[PDB]
Amino acid sequence: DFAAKCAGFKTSLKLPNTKVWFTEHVPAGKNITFPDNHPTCTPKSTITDVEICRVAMFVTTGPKSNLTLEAWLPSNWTGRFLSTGNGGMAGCIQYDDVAYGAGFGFATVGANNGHNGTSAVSMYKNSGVVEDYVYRSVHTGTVLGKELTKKFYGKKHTKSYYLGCSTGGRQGWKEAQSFPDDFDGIVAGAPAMRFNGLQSRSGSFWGITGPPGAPTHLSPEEWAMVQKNVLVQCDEPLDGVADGILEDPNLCQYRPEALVCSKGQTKNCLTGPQIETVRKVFGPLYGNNGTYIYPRIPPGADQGFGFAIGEQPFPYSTEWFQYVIWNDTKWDPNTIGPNDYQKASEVNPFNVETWEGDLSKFRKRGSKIIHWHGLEDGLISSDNSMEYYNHVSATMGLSNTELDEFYRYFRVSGCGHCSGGIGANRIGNNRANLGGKEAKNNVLLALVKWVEEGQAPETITGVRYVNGATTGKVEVERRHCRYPYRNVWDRKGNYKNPDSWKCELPLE
Ligand SMILES: *[C@@H]1O[C@H](CO)[C@@H](O[C@@H]2O[C@H](CO)[C@@H](O[C@@H]3O[C@H](CO[C@H]4O[C@H](CO)[C@@H](O)[C@H](O[C@H]5O[C@H](CO)[C@@H](O)[C@H](O)[C@@H]5O)[C@@H]4O)[C@@H](O)[C@H](O)[C@@H]3O)[C@H](O)[C@H]2NC(C)=O)[C@H](O)[C@H]1NC(C)=O
Ligand SMILES: *[C@@H]1O[C@H](CO)[C@@H](O[C@@H]2O[C@H](CO)[C@@H](O[C@@H]3O[C@H](CO)[C@@H](O)[C@H](O)[C@@H]3O)[C@H](O)[C@H]2NC(C)=O)[C@H](O)[C@H]1NC(C)=O
Ligand SMILES: *[C@@H]1O[C@H](CO)[C@@H](O[C@@H]2O[C@H](CO)[C@@H](O[C@@H]3O[C@H](CO)[C@@H](O)[C@H](O)[C@@H]3O)[C@H](O)[C@H]2NC(C)=O)[C@H](O)[C@H]1NC(C)=O
Ligand SMILES: *[C@@H]1O[C@H](CO)[C@@H](O)[C@H](O)[C@H]1NC(C)=O
Ligand SMILES: [Ca+2]
Repeated sequence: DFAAKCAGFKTSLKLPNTKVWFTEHVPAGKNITFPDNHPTCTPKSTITDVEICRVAMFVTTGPKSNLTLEAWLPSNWTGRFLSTGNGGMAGCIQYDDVAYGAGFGFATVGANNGHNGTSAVSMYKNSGVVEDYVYRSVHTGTVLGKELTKKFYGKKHTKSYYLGCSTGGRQGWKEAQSFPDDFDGIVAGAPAMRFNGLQSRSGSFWGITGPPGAPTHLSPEEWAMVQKNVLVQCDEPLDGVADGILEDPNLCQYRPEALVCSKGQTKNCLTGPQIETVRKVFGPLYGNNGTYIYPRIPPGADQGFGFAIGEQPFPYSTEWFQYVIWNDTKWDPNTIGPNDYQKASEVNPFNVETWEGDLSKFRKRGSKIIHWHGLEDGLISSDNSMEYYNHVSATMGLSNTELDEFYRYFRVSGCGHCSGGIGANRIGNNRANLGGKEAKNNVLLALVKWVEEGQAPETITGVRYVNGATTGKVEVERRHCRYPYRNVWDRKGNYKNPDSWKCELPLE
């Protein structure tokens, strides 16, 4: 029986540099709490959908660096191995994603990126902790995960898969670029790739806006005004459907001078300095010697906008420059500029940038990757993901049709950072953004069908339930297009209906 196997697995499992804390039988529907998690970590608890054996481990990686790996092994095992990622600067095991994977019969694993808690203070004067964050945590979890999965069931895994979002998307791309043999399938959502450029980008907004009271700064009401005016200029005029959703933000070049202050002083208008701020926020970041750092935040990208651009400076970027790049807690985010952006690119710990165009090894072995990004994502720019696709195409010397074999990037209209947004956003990257449980409308199942049955996804279907609910009646559904296709409304059918839209890439 399964409970006897799980209890006895504790003593028998002797992996190298690995101390097994415990093995726990967890039946279907049981609520598992996480009391040893950091106060900042989320979630505090998760409901498992199926019977599993929850293995907990401590993996020492260096003299002063270590991981906390967990492996959730289901009783109704399909043969598939899965690995989860992390988010932001966090050392939090994403337990909802590990349980989500376990629910579909995957032997799922998840690690804490080399530290505990959302802060990156652990990285200060510690190369081993940074090394785990950049690549080694997810890699070591995958190698050890396969060995324990092999030893537990008494047979090797059929296929290896990855599912990650935000920082997880970067971690998935790190694997596709530098560790191609680890995974057969990868889902990389809203990737934090070009990571040093992203922290440079996120840090620069404070330097542009300044603190509240300053002439360059915009309040939450003034930013809300700007995003409404973005829809006036760019929503219906560019996609023909006034739904508050920009279907293709590439076509939108917003001009904030439409809201110029005719009055003597501001009230519900943009001053000269505020116009300068919006163009910099909706414009690219360059640096020393005219070098290109990171793209704009696209107009309409309201989801997760307040975190980076707010009343105080952005903590993740400040900590990155303080602890990792400059190695100084005295570093001031108020005086951020070109010299900081240049230094981050030159330091680039363990190639955390993750901007490698050559995916030959990944293609050669026959691995697949589904890349996706929400178009309302205001925390990480979707334009960055567009530029990576083109960087890969240019580096490898392969057209979009050749890339379709192994690499497809989907642009999800009306979807925020990983979850949320006001459009047909639920594509099944995690529980929070879960819609249907079919290949066409669940990206995890789409990845499985592509790797095993050879069904390459033409689109990925997202949904919005009534009143933006977790489940129920489907209000809006749209088949989101892969780059460089554009989703075009047919000018007759109901825009909520999938069949009214069409993915177009004009060649004649
Ligand atoms: C703060 O402290 C840290 C150390 O804790 C300092 O970080 C080092 O910064 C220096 C530059 O100031 C770097 O030295 C450079 O190294 C270059 C060699 O290639 C590395 O850097 C590349 C970036 O373009 C990177 O792509 C490459 O990655 C490859 O090797 C990795 C292992 O090293 C591997 O994991 C990857 O997968 C990949 O194969 C290399 O890391 C060289 O061309 C330069 O001339 C220069 O010598 C160090 O690399 C940095 N080391 C670390 C660990 O971050 C930092 O400078 C300190 N800052 C201050 C202000 O004091
Ligand atoms: C799984 O177990 C956990 C832990 O026992 C349960 O979490 C707890 O859920 C209750 C509500 O049922 C929470 O109480 C509420 O907390 C909020 C926020 O502080 C407060 O505003 C409410 O007034 C209420 O007190 C409790 O905080 C929460 N505890 C933890 C540690 O998360 C969870 O409900 C269980 N899940 C299921 C499906 O039963
Ligand atoms: C980072 O957080 C993780 C949890 O996410 C910590 O893991 C926990 O580590 C403690 C040891 O400090 C483990 O306690 C042990 O429990 C076993 C079983 O009851 C017992 O035999 C031991 O004597 C000990 O008390 C705990 O099991 C473990 N929890 C999990 C889920 O792995 C980790 O320690 C933290 N690391 C750092 C550096 O703070
Ligand atoms: C794990 O690493 C942290 C530093 O990142 C350190 O504080 C702790 O002592 C280490 N634990 C072990 C058992 O090596
Ligand atoms: Ca629209």
